[PDB]
Amino acid sequence: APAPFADFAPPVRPQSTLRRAITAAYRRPETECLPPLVEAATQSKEIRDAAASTARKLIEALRGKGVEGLVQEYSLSSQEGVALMCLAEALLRIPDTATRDALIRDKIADGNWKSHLSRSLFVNAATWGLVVTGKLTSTVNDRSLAAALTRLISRCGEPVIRRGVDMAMRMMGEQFVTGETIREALKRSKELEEKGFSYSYDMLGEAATTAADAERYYRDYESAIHAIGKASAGRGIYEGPGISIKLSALHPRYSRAQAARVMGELLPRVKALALLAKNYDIGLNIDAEEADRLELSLDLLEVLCLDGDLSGWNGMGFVVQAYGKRCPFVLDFIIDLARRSGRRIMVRLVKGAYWDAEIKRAQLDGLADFPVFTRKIHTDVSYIACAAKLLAATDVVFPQFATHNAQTLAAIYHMAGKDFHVGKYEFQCLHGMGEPLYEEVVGRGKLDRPCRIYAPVGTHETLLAYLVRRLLENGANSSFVHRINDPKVSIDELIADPVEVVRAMPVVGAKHDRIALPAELFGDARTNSAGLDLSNEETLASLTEALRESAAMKWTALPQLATGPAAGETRTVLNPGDHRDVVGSVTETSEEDARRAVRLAADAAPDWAAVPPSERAACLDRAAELMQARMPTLLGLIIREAGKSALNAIAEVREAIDFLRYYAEQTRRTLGPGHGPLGPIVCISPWNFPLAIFTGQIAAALVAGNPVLAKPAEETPLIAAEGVRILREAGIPASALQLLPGDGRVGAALVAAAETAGVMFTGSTEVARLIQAQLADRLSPAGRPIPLIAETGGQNAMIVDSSALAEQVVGDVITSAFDSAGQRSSALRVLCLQEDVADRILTMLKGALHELHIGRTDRLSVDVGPVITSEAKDNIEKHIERMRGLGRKVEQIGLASETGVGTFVPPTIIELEKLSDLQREVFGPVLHVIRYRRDDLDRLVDDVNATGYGLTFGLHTRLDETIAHVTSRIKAGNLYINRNIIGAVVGVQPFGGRGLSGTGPKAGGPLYLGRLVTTAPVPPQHSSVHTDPVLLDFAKWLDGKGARAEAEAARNAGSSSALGLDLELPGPVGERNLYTLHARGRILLVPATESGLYHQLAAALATGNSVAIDAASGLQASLKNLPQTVGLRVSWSKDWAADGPFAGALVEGDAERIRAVNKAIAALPGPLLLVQAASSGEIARNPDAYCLNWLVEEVSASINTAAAGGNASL
Amino acid sequence: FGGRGLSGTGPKAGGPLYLGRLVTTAPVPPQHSSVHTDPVLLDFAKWLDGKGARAEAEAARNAGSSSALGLDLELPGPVGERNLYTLHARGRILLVPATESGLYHQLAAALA
Amino acid sequence: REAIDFLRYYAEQTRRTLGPGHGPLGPIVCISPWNFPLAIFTGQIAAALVAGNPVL
Ligand SMILES: Cc1cc2c(cc1C)N(C[C@H](O)[C@H](O)[C@H](O)COP(=O)(O)OP(=O)(O)OC[C@H]1O[C@@H](n3cnc4c(N)ncnc43)[C@H](O)[C@@H]1O)c1[nH]c(=O)[nH]c(=O)c1N2
Ligand SMILES: NC(=O)c1ccc[n+]([C@@H]2O[C@H](COP(=O)([O-])OP(=O)(O)OC[C@H]3O[C@@H](n4cnc5c(N)ncnc54)[C@H](O)[C@@H]3O)[C@@H](O)[C@H]2O)c1
Ligand SMILES: N[C@@H](CCC=O)C(=O)O
Ligand SMILES: [Mg+2]
Ligand SMILES: [Mg+2]
Repeated sequence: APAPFADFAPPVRPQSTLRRAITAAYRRPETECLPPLVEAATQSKEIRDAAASTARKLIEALRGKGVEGLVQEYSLSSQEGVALMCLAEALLRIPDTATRDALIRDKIADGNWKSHLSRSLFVNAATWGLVVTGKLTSTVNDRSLAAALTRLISRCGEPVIRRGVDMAMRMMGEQFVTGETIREALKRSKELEEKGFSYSYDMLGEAATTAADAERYYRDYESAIHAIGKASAGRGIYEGPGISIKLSALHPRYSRAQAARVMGELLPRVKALALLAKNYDIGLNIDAEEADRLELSLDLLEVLCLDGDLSGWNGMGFVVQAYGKRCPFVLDFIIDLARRSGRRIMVRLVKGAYWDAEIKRAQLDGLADFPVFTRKIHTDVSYIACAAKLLAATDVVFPQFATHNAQTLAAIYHMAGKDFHVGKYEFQCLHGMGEPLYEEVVGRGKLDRPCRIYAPVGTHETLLAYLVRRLLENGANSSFVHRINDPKVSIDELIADPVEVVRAMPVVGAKHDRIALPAELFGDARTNSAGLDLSNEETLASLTEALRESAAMKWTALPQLATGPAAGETRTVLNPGDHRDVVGSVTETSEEDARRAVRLAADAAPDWAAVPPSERAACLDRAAELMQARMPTLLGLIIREAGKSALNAIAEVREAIDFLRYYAEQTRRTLGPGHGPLGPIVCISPWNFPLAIFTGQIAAALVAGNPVLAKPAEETPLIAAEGVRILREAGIPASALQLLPGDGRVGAALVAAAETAGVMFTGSTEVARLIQAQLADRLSPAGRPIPLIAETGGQNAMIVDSSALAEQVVGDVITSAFDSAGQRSSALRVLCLQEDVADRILTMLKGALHELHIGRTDRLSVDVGPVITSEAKDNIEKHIERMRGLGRKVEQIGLASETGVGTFVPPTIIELEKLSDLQREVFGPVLHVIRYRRDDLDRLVDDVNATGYGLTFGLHTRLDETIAHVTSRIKAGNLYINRNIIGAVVGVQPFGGRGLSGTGPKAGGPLYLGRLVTTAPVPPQHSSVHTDPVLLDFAKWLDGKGARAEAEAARNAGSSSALGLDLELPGPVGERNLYTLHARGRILLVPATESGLYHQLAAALATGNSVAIDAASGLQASLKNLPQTVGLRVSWSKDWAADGPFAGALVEGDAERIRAVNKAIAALPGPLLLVQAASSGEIARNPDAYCLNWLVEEVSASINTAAAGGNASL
Repeated sequence: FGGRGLSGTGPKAGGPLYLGRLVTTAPVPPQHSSVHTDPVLLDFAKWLDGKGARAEAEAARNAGSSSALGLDLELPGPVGERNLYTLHARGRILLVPATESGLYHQLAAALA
Repeated sequence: REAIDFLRYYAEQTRRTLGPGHGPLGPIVCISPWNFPLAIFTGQIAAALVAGNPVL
């Protein structure tokens, strides 16, 4: 029985001094990195002057020697130019020239191009937009482009189409690639090889998603090596061509977390390719990728350079990125490795290609700092400093200075001095981009320094995949190539020496003023939680020890009453991944003590309510500091008690910290003496986020001034007990926070207790409905319903159309469906694939499914852990077997024998014929897949809505018309565009749904605390300038009927309503996070008096809703002669259960009438209804008798604006 | 410039729809498109689909896409002013059909 | 100024839109008011003309 965490994340090899110096610099503050780089990059005044002169000469030559020309000839707008290139791209998909030329001449030119061209013409328009305009738009306005294409064809006809086709053919066949195939690329390289250039070929292709795709990339590299080696014909590694490879192409799980697989499976493949490169004596360069792959790649480089089978060949090459803070230390390591191995490693120094993505990832992950610089000039200094280090080691490495920056080039040219021979070092550039500059460098007439051209090879399709990222290295406002074209930029500015510019700044190395450190994402509002970097070996080593220490601790959970711990029945808590691993002991609460706890809470309520809100919020902030400091220990407990992976446990602790700090800040923004607490609040939480959801509900209740009875899920009491311990340590009094471990009976006993003033429930819809029924019997002492927040299940869909990028879709689907073994309320349950792309995506998804490692979660290499109990496993497996029995195709990963000691369900994909094949939420790792024809998209959205759930929803498309359509028609609380549908972040994606998925208000949102006080405050930013027009028509009708006071109240409701609020919430770069307030739907109105009905109708209409009015009220004659606009929103209901689902209810009556109606409402099928009740006298006295906060629906939408390949804003 | 009701038929003088009224087949004006699809049009198209009125359902979806309803543009002008141009529904359209298919096409155009 | 602007605006709109399949209606009668006796006069006529129609 393996000891906990004994094999958590052992490194590939013991970390040498040189390796640890690399790791130490991973996230070093920018002000610490720059001073030594400035020192190393300094050159003499004579050299600086000579370099400036050379750089000026080069820039002058560049400025004194396509799409623009076409746009000019035909007077095309930008959209017309983009649309034309999209059309040319589509036309070039037609393989035969004569067939294409006839379609153009007889059909496309002669009008309806739509008629003749399952995929939008405009799927790649973001790329063509970059070509035409130099600007990147994340999504495509396909209606604008369709209009522009019709306009340009109808205006200019076949000639413009001809020119567009020829232009696109040249760009895609000759400019963006050296050739479509390696043979074609080789044939086209002869011309510049005769002029003194060399080549390194890049077979466009990165990121294998499946074993089969990695195998295809391997055979593509192997075949390219043969062709390059044959062509090289003994020219050797310096004069002759080489190949560049990306390691992520060669294995579908190239990551530190899968290091053992990488060394066991990827390394041999690289070795095989290297052996072939050695036999032909060509270069083989390992390209550099994301920052979290840098150190892993060094382990492969070390093994290859020490492998005797590769001896005698100096062609092994390796890229280092100067924008990275580790660059100089990586170079020290490589130079030393070259010395030890005797291999003259070819070192390609680049600035770096992933900058935008690195900024976003570090922000998302809450890490201490960025692994790259944030000011471009810093990268330039780093590049020059690293060049100095390389030029001092030309006996042991071969430096390759890959840059198009003439100032960088000139600085290095003079740095290297007058002694040169081929093989000492070289420059490099990209095909189709750098030849203008390097034709001023290569040859005896110029600077007589060689340049190797990096030559992309691939078909149009492969080309377009990552062409945006390629372009951005030269369109950004910071890019040299962009500046050298800007006539507003002088040569003097271009030849400015970055070393001296940085030296003379006030703070050397200061972070970019406009990029927030991850901790500062929310500015002055609150401190972002901090995560942990599972690619950092120091972090892994420290975490290994803390995790082991956490498993030695004697975790317990006890009934913690106001008077002290209570006795109860005690049992062990077992690790779901291995029942032999006892995590702790829980003592469960008797029903008697649960009732006693509520009485103690009631008697302590005044003392807690009297703690000022700012001091209550200070307790939450202190608790957040404590959880942040304790995160490693908390991780270990969550991993073992709840079966979570480390990555997911980190995110969970972060979320708990974020809840605490968010509700503390919301309190500081809102709560005052008139926002009185409800009283004792029962907080019932689910097992699956046993710290974060548990903490969030309790923290909210507490900071609003209510004492809390915390009832954690029976599966996960230990982390709950630790969260309560932390909150108490932070200053929450024991009387204000009591912990009552146990099962649903303890929850039910708490709900039923007379002094319970409010219930916060997160869990299954079915249990919420039992709680709703129990509360329907109850009124507060004031005669009003006991507030219930019930956040429940989902049946979450993602719709994918033919414009989406399969690899992105698969990654987001795998994460959304199978992260946490699907045990997230937000998890993807139904993937909907447009018919034309379904087979290809499904094949890739199945391939990716089989790369997942399922097992006990105390190993970093585990992707998917167990399900929480044998009962959950049995429930999920019954569903799978029923589906399989109906003949549905079922794909499942095979589980290792070691899973037998726990309760595991393999990730499973089930192909359904119709969405109706699914009945209720299956809370496990089970993805259902349906296919749809594009014309049936609207009906599909209907089908998604028809389940009655409304939690998370995803859409993958590049097309704005589809975004607008689907997002306007879907009815769900959390929407996600071009990203996964999980991991909603507090205050950024306020989380919670509608229908069967929740009552709201959303946790982690601004309306939440207001539900936990008797008088809701006005939340921050909560207002709308928009007035519902039906409300206005109703107010006019009231005035016409002589209901003057009611008409005034209706106008007031129209103004007070926040319907139409539309906000962007601060968050990470590369995402737009929106928060909007919409109508809830159809509100059930149960009036008693005419004036009550008018107030109810005003409240509902002002918040955009329709209504169903109780026909038993007898008030039909009070609504005679309604304007048709209002009548369309009004129905009368005799049988409420037939006319739903409703989305809320408004009730007027005395206490016993309210209780009776509340019981009738609870009995309605379907969603829990948020009911508000008032007496006729309260309606007369209190304009807010019905609070408009609870008559709107919150919607959060998160759009990945980097999905097109990069981040335009940055 | 131009109005509705008793003030005019449109299209507006000095605006992008004007020239299209003076030719037998109107061109697509500059910037004249919308990403929004009328939801009632979409419901109509689904109803037509249910009936097997396949050609009409297709014409309805195409009208839904080609409609510029919802266009919302800022026009270039002087500083210190924001000049906006938007396309809205006209109101209630009188439909004078002869045939069922004609009616479905007319409804599609009007709803879109 | 408005007359100049109509002329230049309808010219540009023509350059952005009109091709061989946008045939003219034929003779267009342009009836104008007294109160903008050059601007509205010119605008209606210019548009009709540039769309390919002779004007009365
Ligand atoms: C032959 C060859 C081969 C490769 C590469 C280039 C060449 C020529 N690249 C791409 C390379 O990393 C880089 O993006 C481009 O070459 C552009 O850099 P230049 O020095 O020519 O331009 P320039 O002098 O304009 O520098 C642009 C670069 O500055 C950096 N930058 C921009 N804004 C910044 C900011 N705010 N803060 C900090 N830094 C900022 C970025 O690195 C950006 O690419 C690469 N890249 C890679 O990562 N891995 C690889 O394997 C390769 N392979
Ligand atoms: N919408 C959300 O934010 C959200 C978040 C997490 C989980 N969930 C949902 O929670 C479910 C999984 O969590 P779970 O399995 O712990 O849920 P559950 O419904 O099984 O149990 C939830 C909690 O309610 C308690 N409980 C059970 N029966 C009760 C009763 N009769 N009276 C009072 N309390 C009772 C349990 O002890 C537990 O504390 C899923 O359906 C998931 O979708 C929703
Ligand atoms: N808010 C969580 C869902 C709660 C889990 O069940 C998420 O978005 O992953
Ligand atoms: Mg349960
Ligand atoms: Mg019910």
